[PDB]
Amino acid sequence: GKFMKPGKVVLVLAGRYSGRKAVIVKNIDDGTSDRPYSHALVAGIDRYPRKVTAAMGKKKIAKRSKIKSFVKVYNYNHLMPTRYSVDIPLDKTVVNKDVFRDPALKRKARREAKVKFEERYKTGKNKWFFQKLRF
Amino acid sequence: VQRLTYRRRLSYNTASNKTRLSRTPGNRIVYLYTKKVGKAPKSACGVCPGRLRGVRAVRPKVLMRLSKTQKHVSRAYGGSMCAKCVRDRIKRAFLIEEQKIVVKVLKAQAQSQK
Amino acid sequence: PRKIEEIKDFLLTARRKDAKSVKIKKNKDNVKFKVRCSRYLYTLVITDKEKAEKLKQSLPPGLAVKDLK
Amino acid sequence: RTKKVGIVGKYGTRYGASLRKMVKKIEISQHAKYTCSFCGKTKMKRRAVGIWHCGSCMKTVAGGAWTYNTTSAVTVKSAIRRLKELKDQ
RNA sequence: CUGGGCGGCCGGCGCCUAGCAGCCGACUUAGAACUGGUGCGGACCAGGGGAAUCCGACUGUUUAAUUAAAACAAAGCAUC
RNA sequence: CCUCGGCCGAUCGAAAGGGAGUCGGGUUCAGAUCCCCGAAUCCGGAGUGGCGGAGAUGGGCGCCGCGAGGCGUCCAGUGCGGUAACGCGACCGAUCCCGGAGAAGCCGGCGGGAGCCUCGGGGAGAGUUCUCUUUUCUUUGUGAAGGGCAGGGCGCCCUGGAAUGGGUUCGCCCCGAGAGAGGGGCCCGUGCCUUGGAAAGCGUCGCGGUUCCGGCGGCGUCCGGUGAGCUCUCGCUGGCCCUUGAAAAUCCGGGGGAGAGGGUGUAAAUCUCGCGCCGGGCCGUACCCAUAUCCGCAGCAGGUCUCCAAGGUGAACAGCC
Ligand SMILES: [Zn+2]
Repeated sequence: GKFMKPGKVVLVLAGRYSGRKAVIVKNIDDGTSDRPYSHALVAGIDRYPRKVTAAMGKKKIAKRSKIKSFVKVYNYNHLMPTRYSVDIPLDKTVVNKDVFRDPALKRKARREAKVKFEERYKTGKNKWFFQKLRF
Repeated sequence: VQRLTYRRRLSYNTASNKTRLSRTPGNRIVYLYTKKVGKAPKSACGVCPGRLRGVRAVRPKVLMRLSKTQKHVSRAYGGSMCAKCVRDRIKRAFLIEEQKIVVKVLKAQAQSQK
Repeated sequence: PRKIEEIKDFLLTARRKDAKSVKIKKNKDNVKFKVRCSRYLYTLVITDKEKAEKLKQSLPPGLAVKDLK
Repeated sequence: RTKKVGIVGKYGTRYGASLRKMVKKIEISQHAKYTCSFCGKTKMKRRAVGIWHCGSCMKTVAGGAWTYNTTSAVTVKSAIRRLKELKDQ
């Protein structure tokens, strides 16, 4: 049945973040009056962390383990669903559709998705989500 | 009717002697020598016949006095590949890597069970 | 030549140390204030004579002023 | 418009009847548009001798001089498949 | 080309429907009457034609300064 | 001293191939896109930052402050918008790798733009007036480089799902590999308006000084319509080829991420954004270009490569005026 549920990892097919990996926060299979197509609010990685080896120092590893994030709404036709799924508890009250009318709130949603991703990255789980797709 | 003369010593209708007609504030018609028509970049894919979008069609040596935003599109492979083939390589890269994991798991499971 | 559409911008251009002269021209419909700089001649077109006389008084001191009469 | 000359009416009387008849068959096949086996659209034209192009999927195929597929090519492809299958099984 | 029940429009109240009204526009074609001392593609421009024979198939080329041809080349045919 | 590193080899070869960047007005006895006036532009340099702007100035925990707004601590920050096509003034990054532009035949047919011709009026001057003709003739601008808007093109995107097939061209041609319909995006913009710009140029009517003052002044430089018209140019789309119609300098974009920067300052590395400062050396340049400046013994009916190209007749760059 349906598979565009929250938590799924998607590949962005078009735009600035073409080729970047994101996660579906909210899904709207029907058409909202604002946009009559099926769409989803996603949070993704703009700048992936750099690879870290045992030879690097702690300060270098910390500086290379930094993530830049993006929050967007996408047409389903511009997403490629992936079998992989990532369960990060993104705060729904900060990552919303309303985040786009206000620049200040957009910074809040970007910072929250940033902070959560860094925590998940350091723990070593979801290794695929934090690698950059080579295309 | 006023007739025209070349303003330069090249008397031949070559590709670098092309001119157009301009009316001066002195109410005279003179020749103005025109630049060659530039072409926008062709996609690196090799299959798309059309030119790239969002890039100025200028002669190559003038390209170095433009800003970077006039020479690219904000996207991976921006001013060198089209959007359609960039989309296809994202999906082609992902789907082939998915098949490789499946093949490796299938051969590992088959080896373990045999 | 550059066309400036704001009085505030014109005063900034006039007070540039690059600026050399201000040439005022009166036409049938407008008055044009032209400031000659190193690279561009900046022109300001004003269609109100009341604002035109104000601009003459507020022109920076020392800068050469020529009336094209 | 014509009774029998067809496409070689452009040559008038300028060559033999038999030479015009032989080139009639070849000129029909060399200027025909075939159905592309890759996209299914009938746009497979000839660029040059042995070069055939599809104007929809932009695929270029090495083919015959005047026809898209030579009979020698079809026999060889079928024979190579038989020889490959005998090697495998 | 425009239109269709001081300036608008909330409205049933209108129905453009054998395409009607107004405005605008250039280039031709065909037909007819009249008319000249039958003269009129009035100058200019501008293929004589038909019946056959010989050679070369055709287009092309050639002895600049006496030979433009039936000579040479040519596609096609064949041989090594 | 390590690391990287193929010159797939010096060098010569085009005043018609490629090749950044200038155009109006005036001026000579003879120069001129070269001199003067004016308005621009390309390339190179700026180290010791030339000035701005960007990067880049947020959030959490508290305290004081009536509250605003400040004090301490902690954590960010190599920009941002659009579903997309892509957009915005910048928006770090080496070796290495990929790509683009330079860089492509001939013919045909359509369409856009300009110049020229044409038609109807309005000005200024002139010709004819024996009779007519409100007539006939001349003239009736806005360079480059910026900004905006038409206009042309698009195998660029989003919604959506078409047979009773539809869309559509002069011809074609197009569509479940996404038609028609609607809404967007991009490129070119030699056209129009605008800065340049009327101060200049031209026409006409007058007033000066003296051989020249770019003298001075008044008025004007207007409103429209047409077209398979001719030429140039920009596009789209076809035909032909056992013919497939250069190369290299040079410039750009992308992939990757070795590196660099600063700990919260009002800051750093960095910036293809705006303005400001300095320079561009050498050689050619007069004139004829041919029934008289060249070759043919000559001012020789010969020969010698190109560019622009009005009215009438008429198929015409024919012939005739
Ligand atoms: Zn095909």
